[PDB]
Amino acid sequence: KNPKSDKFKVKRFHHIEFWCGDATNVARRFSWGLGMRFSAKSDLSTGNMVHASYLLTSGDLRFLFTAPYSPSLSAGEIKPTTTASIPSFDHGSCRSFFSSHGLGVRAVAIEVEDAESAFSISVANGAIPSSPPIVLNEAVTIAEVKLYGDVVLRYVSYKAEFLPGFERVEDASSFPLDYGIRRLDHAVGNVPELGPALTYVAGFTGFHQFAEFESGLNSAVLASNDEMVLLPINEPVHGTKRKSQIQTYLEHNEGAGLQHLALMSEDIFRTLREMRKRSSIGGFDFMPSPPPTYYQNLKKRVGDVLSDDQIKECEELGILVDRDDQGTLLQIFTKPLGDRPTIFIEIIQRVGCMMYQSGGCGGFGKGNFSELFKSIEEYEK
Amino acid sequence: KNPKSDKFKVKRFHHIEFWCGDATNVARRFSWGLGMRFSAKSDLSTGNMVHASYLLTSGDLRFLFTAPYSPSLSAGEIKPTTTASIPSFDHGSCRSFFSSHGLGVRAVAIEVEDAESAFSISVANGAIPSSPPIVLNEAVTIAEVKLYGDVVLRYVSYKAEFLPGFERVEDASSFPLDYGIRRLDHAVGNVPELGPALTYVAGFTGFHQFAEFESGLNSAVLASNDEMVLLPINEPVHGTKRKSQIQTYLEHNEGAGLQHLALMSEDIFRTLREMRKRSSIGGFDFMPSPPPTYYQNLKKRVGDVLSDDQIKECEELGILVDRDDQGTLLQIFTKPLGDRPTIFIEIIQRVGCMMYQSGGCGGFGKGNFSELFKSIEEYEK
Ligand SMILES: Cc1nn(C)c(O)c1C(=O)c1ccc2c(c1C)c(=O)n(-c1cncc(Cl)c1)c(=O)n2C
Ligand SMILES: Cc1nn(C)c(O)c1C(=O)c1ccc2c(c1C)c(=O)n(-c1cncc(Cl)c1)c(=O)n2C
Ligand SMILES: [Co+2]
Ligand SMILES: [Co+2]
Repeated sequence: KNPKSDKFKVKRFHHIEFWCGDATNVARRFSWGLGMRFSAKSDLSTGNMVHASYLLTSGDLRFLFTAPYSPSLSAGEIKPTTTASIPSFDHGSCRSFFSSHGLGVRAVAIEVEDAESAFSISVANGAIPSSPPIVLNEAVTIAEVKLYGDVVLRYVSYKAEFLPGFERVEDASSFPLDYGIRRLDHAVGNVPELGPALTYVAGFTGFHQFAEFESGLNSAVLASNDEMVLLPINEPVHGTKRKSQIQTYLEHNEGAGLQHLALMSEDIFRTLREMRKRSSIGGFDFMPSPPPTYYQNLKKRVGDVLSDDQIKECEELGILVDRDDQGTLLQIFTKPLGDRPTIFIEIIQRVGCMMYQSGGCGGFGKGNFSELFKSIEEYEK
Repeated sequence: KNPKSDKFKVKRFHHIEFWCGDATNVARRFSWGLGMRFSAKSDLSTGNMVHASYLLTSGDLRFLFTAPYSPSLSAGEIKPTTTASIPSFDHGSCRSFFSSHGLGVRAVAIEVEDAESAFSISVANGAIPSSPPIVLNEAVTIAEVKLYGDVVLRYVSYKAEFLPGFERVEDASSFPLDYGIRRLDHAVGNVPELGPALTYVAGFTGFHQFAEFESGLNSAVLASNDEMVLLPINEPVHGTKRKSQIQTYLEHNEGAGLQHLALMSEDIFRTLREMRKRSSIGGFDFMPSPPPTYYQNLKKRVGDVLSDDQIKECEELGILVDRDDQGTLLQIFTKPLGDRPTIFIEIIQRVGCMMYQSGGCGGFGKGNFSELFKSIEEYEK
């Protein structure tokens, strides 16, 4: 059931902004590790005396990495005279965020028809304002409201390349890496209590609950009208034998925040070969692989969608497979992206639900919990 | 002239510690960019609830990258009960350093015979104490005194692998990269006034002035008895046509600090080929190459030490060459390692002064200033 109750017109995920202490090093690590090209910059070389911001792209996926310069460089400026290319940036806010959470997502940015209207309607409907609508070079409007913890939902709209004040990077310094990643599929937040977070966010967006089908979580997925913008939220399940990873997140993150980014690949086998090649030479590590009994059981579960060659190719790369009533999902998870056991990345590919492909096709892999438990028992035997 | 006036017994450079906000990402970038292997860790997985520290090694070169966890993880501990593997670490100090300077060197660590005696003698002779001598697992003693700005000189001594509490890393996650870098040759600080910084540091160490032969600096090199520990210091030359890069450093760094690390390569041609291969895929960028007139002039300057093939091979990689009265120096400089125009790395190789090779052989390349100026004029013509 899809009531299509969006309170304003939402298009797609536009970008994800990380707040760091040094944007250069994080960005270069991510670029090599995920096969994303350097495509735009806003920094000292472009006249920005406030923050350094570097954009990585792969397909439609846009990762923005931002860090503050010394406030002394811009002590003379006022908001009307600022050289910051992202007007919502605040030195104090950024340093506070990073010292409290470490490396993490500050903004989930969705493109809308009218950022000003989206902000006004949102705030009219309970959204806590974070940064008012600002019009950039009469071309782009940006606005921000609080999402959960210190994460904001950022509205972007275009009258008619990233943002004004960003320069395209010299493609001597722009190597065309690409491991097949194409777009952001979903972005997941961890909160201490799911109910009030859902009510708040659904309240100001009109996003509806996406239909789902002893893991440590309860969760729910908010979706836009066409279900291309997907914003799941988890809370911990306490009192279990094994400690909830959601709770472990909240402890090490100092509260609520974004837990994982799921990036869609057009060829998850090529992506995972390319990423695993680089795990120990600057890239990303992956979750420990499941026991081969897991692979000795998915011919009986998806043997009509994957050949015996492809299911074995899943066993090399450590891919998990799950199935809705309408589609199939291939997925794998990185180890945490930074020092703390907080944010991580998920690579996914969806098979089915062709009309274009409809969003959420195959679900989000919650079935792999009991399947991995089951498999672990059978591998012990 | 070498008076050999060391007030205590100094052996060699032991390690360089960077203070960052996320040690994982900086360390992985450096590892890939410089060809350094991951060799030890101290973090949550080893019981350290205070800081994450990751050691990279290449030959004798040791880079340590450290970042703070949330203070909440160790709120119950006291210094006697600490799980920190580096007892001098302080959450507040580290966050303050990084927000003030950004990514940068916190400690220049030299190995001594007796860290306790070196600290006592140093403080007796004017050194500002930073962290008293602490004995680690009855095996290693560490002590710290202020060097300049927020940089400390760290004394390490061993009774008889990095430090207690560090674990060797699983060499599944330890890929044996190596681009030829072998040891730290010198470590250079920028200060607003050279005189008082020299007097202070020479005052408590007994290090002597290393004999040297419109650049924006005045400098001087302090050296230990065998001149293997080399600690140059610069100050800006003001009032010039072109603004002093030392002054630009002090502005963007918020004061004094370490300016560059010079790393010795056993094959600077292989190192520079390997590093330049990776510049645009996660590694380090290099200074813009000098005009070919520079290369059309060094046959007349070092044509007796480098063949015509090797001097052309210098022209590909952008290597600079300078000459003392006793040796020859090959050198090149990276662009700054992080967001700010502050710290950078120098790769060098020295040719001559064989007895082992004596330190400082060939100098530090100050002659390349007027040679580059001259060359630039001749290339205009
Ligand atoms: C759930 C969920 N709901 N929504 C809306 C999503 O997008 C998701 C997921 O992506 C998803 C799906 C299956 C997973 C995991 C995740 C994050 C996961 O994290 N782990 C896990 C790995 N290592 C240590 C621990 Cl404690 C747990 C698993 O085993 N499975 C099977
Ligand atoms: C000097 C010095 N003294 N001691 C003790 C040392 O170790 C050094 C050096 O290493 C050294 C030697 C030659 C250099 C440079 C450096 C750091 C340098 O930085 N630059 C430069 C590059 N790009 C922009 C600007 Cl403004 C300046 C140059 O041109 N030359 C020729
Ligand atoms: Co997911
Ligand atoms: Co030097």
